[PDB]
Amino acid sequence: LVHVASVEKGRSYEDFQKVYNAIALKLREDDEYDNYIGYGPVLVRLAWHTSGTWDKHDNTGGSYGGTYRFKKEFNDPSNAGLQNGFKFLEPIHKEFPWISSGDLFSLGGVTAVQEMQGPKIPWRCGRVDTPEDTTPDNGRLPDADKDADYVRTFFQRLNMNDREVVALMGAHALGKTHLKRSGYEGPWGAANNVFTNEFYLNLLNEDWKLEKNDANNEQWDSKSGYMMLPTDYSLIQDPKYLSIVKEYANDQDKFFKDFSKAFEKLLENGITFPKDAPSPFIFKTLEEQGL
Ligand code: HEM
Repeated sequence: LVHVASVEKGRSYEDFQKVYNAIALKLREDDEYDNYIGYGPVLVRLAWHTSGTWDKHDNTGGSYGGTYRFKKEFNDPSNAGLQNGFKFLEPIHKEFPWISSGDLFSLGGVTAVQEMQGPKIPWRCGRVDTPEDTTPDNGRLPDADKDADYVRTFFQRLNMNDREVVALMGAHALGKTHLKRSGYEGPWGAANNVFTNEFYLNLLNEDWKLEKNDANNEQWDSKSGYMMLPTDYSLIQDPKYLSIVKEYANDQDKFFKDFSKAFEKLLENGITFPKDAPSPFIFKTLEEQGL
């Protein structure tokens, strides 16, 4: 099945910058969430999980149809906690009812990365809502208790190579694991609502111990109070991933550029853009607008 991007009727860059701005202003205002972490991290994770159901073999799942709005997908155990990002976006969708669901979930992620001082992420419109029977089954999102071979094979289904995988994993600088939500507990670092290359620095420089948490699962812990999942730690156990981790720990601009490309790609798998579609949009931050 081919999914052709279709621009919301009559809309252009200024319309989508208004949606960006409303997301960004609510991110600033609603600052108490998650012990003052704020909604940035969970909006990034929402964009990823709504895109990461894609299967390159038959073009099922992906960001195009906005299927998270249907109960089979919002109740996926893998999506526990993402309802907080959906509730955040509800008043945004009410103000701007013309935007598609897939366009709003993906734009939330772009807006969060940029407002937290991350790279610019070019973004294209045109996702179209598809019906309930197009919702992908549970079980397409990854397990955290696995090794590097698992991670590498997993991401081939999303058409991601080693560099793209290691870059995308740098989003684990953000937010935290929550025991009741998945079975892991703790932040990955100190700057968890500012977008930086801290994930790579901590992997290489902290003194990690393999411990069991209070849900009886193994995770890596440091005396600073940080953690890594087994799949995070696999990036320094595998020698191919390790080289790339060292590259990003030593070059913040390279990490920003490679993250931007991989994250746009993730958000666009499965979508066919007509030859005469608009060029990708680059939104201005609130700070850049003086707002
Ligand atoms: C092998 C792949 C991955 C695995 C197994 C994995 C697993 C996890 C787990 C278990 C959590 C904690 C959920 C919770 O308890 O709240 C989490 C959080 C998060 N993940 Fe991933 N993840 C992976 C890839 C990614 C990618 C590719 C991105 C985005 C580019 C991403 C972004 C996030 C963010 C931003 C959080 C924090 C959410 C919050 O604070 O509410 N993850 N991940």
